[PDB]
Amino acid sequence: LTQPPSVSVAPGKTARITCGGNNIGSKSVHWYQQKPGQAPALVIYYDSDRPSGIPERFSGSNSGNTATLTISRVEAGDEADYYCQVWDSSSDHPIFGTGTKVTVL
Amino acid sequence: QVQLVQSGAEVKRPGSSVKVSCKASGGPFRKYAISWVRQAPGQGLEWMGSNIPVFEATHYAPKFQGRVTITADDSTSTAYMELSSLRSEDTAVYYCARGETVVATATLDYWGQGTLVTVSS
Amino acid sequence: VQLQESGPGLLKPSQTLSLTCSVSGGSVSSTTYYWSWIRQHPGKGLEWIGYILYNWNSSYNPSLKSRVTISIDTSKNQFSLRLSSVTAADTAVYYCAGFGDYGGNSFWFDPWGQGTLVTVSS
Amino acid sequence: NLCPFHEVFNATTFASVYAWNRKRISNCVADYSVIYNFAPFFAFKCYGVSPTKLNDLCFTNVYADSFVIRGNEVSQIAPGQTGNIADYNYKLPDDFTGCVIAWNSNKLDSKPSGNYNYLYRLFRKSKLKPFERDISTEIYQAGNKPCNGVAGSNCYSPLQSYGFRPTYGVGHQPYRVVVLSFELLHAPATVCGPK
Amino acid sequence: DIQMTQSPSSLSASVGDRVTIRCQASQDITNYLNWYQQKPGKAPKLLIFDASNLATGVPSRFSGSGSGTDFTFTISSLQAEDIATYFCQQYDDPLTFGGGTKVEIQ
Repeated sequence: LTQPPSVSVAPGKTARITCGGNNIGSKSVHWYQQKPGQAPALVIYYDSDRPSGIPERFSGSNSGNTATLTISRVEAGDEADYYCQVWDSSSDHPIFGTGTKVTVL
Repeated sequence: QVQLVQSGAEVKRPGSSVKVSCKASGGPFRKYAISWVRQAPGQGLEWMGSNIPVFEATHYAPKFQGRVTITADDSTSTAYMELSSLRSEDTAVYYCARGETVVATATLDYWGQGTLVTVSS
Repeated sequence: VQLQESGPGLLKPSQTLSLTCSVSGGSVSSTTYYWSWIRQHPGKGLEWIGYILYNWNSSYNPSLKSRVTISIDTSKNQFSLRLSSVTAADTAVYYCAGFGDYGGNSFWFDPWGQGTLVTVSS
Repeated sequence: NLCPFHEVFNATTFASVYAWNRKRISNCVADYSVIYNFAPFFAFKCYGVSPTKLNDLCFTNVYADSFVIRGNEVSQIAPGQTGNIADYNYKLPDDFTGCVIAWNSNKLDSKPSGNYNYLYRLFRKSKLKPFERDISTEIYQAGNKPCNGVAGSNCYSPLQSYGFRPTYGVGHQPYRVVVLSFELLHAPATVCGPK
Repeated sequence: DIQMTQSPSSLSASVGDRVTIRCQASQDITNYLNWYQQKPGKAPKLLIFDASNLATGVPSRFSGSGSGTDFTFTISSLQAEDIATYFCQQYDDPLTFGGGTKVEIQ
């Protein structure tokens, strides 16, 4: 259950955020958006579709042992931490990544 | 000796979805395995769809994969065909068919009376 | 279908009592939306503690499983947490969560309350 | 001496429809309090002999065993009806049977996101003879094509899981059910408790 | 699943003719073939199942052997009502059909 802890990017430049872990192509993923000062919200579920109120800029991808969200355009609104969630079917529990912070000028 | 009946003819507007049924007459409906087929007016027979008591309900043609789906009901002894989109080759007539295999979908001998399903402006 | 939360403002840095309170308003604490609590240390990521459904089937986190209980009720459509004997091991904000639409083999947490930040050891 | 008469209810798993967890004791001490230790019952009514007089009914066999059934179908445990559990899995003898007890196990055996350990078999061949095992789990051939250890249009799996999401309503729950026999037809007898 | 083909798709015959039809069966099977009637404008019907033995009470003039890759079927007499379209269908690929034959009365 691993990911890089932080990242930096120029505004308006598309950004990759990545979450590792063994055989995570077998299981699904759901990701969240934390800007400090409020609660997070869902941005991508089942690695393929987003709920209402979220534009097309977020498109999750799963490649074997890796997962990645792409950030087409970048502003201060989405300038936030992004979490990793994996649902377990063996011991039937949630599990989390420690998140990853984006940085602009 | 058991016969087989279904719905009538539909001239439903193309570019939409359609539904049709098939009603059994006797025997254990659930443990049998119903089949379905189309006859084109200008061509031969084309295969789709089956229901089974072990509940796969998915043996479809690759030509119609993701297009057709059986939604049969065991309680009313009725098999149900839908279609995703109405197109010109969907002007073919339809048939639900029955055999004496206890669970196999292999050999079929009984048929319905056919349904005239054509789409036009 | 939203959620609202409340809790204690500021207490001493070592005691046993700790309370939460929840209300749906737009939904009912009946079925298909199990109620869960989330913990996080400030300056650290999230950490799940427990989910509860109506007809028993209670479960908690393997860590800190010793003293954790959840009380639900439909007299006020409420549910609440009960953590005892806190010794400033972790102060947090303890958001509420629901599972939403149950699917095949995956679950995601939605929707969430505003969260109630509480001081060190309540 | 006593017997593990219904302390067997304090067990983790009642297998599936395949294994019945047959106990088949011959002599012990047991009485109605061992039945009445556990309150919540669903199908405590029994077809053979009324439980208001089960005391001093001493029969030199129990043939007692238990399994788990979906909550939608409970009534087929009765002798001689139509039901996949009672035509394809296990069909009760229709002449004389001891008793049946049913209860919920939503607390104990219903796990979220499914618990695929449980299972139920499917159609096979002719009608199932009453009170027999069908522990064979090999792939089913519908006919002609002999198949080879796969799944296809002819190669059919005889296995299907309950699933048991606890979010389901009164239709789908783990129902733990036990059946017992009380017949003697011979020389010896079991304990006559009240005396 | 197979590009199943019919050899040929149309036939010419007079009354009582010794007629014979071949359907190709590219995928190797072991008598996994059935034949089928279709009168134009009515429901279909079956003649022989498993390509070996007769079905229901149709006359014995309808016979075919097959047994392997080559699969053939004969009528040997065409008097009154046999004049219609014929099909053969495949087990191994689950449900697929032949090209269909159009015999005509000369």
